Amino acid sequence: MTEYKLVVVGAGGVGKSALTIQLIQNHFVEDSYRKQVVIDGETCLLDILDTAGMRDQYMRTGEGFLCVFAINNTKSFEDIHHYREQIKRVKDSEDVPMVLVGNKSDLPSRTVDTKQAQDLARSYGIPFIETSAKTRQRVEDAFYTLVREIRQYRLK
Ligand SMILES: NC1CCN(C2CCN(c3ncc4cc3C(=O)N([C@H]3CC[C@@H](N)CC3)CCCCCN3/C(=N/S4(=O)=O)Sc4c(Cl)ccc(O)c43)CC2)CC1
Ligand SMILES: Nc1nc2c(ncn2[C@@H]2O[C@H](COP(=O)(O)OP(=O)(O)NP(=O)(O)O)[C@@H](O)[C@H]2O)c(=O)[nH]1
Ligand SMILES: [Co+2]
Ligand SMILES: [Co+2]
Ligand SMILES: [Mg+2]
Repeated sequence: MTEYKLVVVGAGGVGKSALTIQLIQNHFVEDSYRKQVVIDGETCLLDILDTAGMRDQYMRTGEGFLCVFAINNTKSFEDIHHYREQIKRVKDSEDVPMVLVGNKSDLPSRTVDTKQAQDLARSYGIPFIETSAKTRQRVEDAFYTLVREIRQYRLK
């Protein structure tokens, strides 16, 4: 049974922990969690690390990264450059499985346009998904897309 190490990264308060607990407990609220899931007929064990805003070690061990910003926090969006740069430096590769996640999609105070984030994700060559840990909207899609990015990378 294939095991995938997933790391959730992003600035303080963007909802890294809320996203992880929504995937695990299906509830809106340890730093590591495990969950066996079936994606495209293949069984796998997701091993998920929740981080703070061991850094080089988790960036080396992580197979895929959820780079999370909050749609109401422009600094958290700008700071994605910093998380993507540190990951690429440690992995010594311009190709690392990553998904850009715009969290708090439920909130009315949006300061980052969906279009702005989509264009950035297109510049990075990674998927972009808007999520809400509060309503569970696209939370599975974000983690499962990341597992699909790791599998596609493993066929390279
Ligand atoms: N509020 C903050 C509290 C502190 N958290 C940090 C706590 C220390 N962190 C660790 N970072 C990496 C390692 C172990 C620990 C680290 O010492 N821990 C300890 C686990 C037990 C206690 N809560 C103390 C933290 C975090 C769990 C490590 C789980 C195994 N692991 C890894 N082990 S590790 O490389 O030896 S890497 C890894 C990856 Cl990339 C994916 C999935 C994984 O399960 C994984 C990073 C997160 C971040 C959130
Ligand atoms: N409205 C809304 N609030 C959310 C959402 N996700 C998280 N929050 C809230 O945002 C705050 C920070 O969430 P948290 O999960 O702790 O974020 P974090 O990125 O893990 N924080 P830290 O870096 O300190 O560990 C909490 O008040 C949490 O309830 C969401 O999708 N929508
Ligand atoms: Co509760
Ligand atoms: Co830089
Ligand atoms: Mg947290």
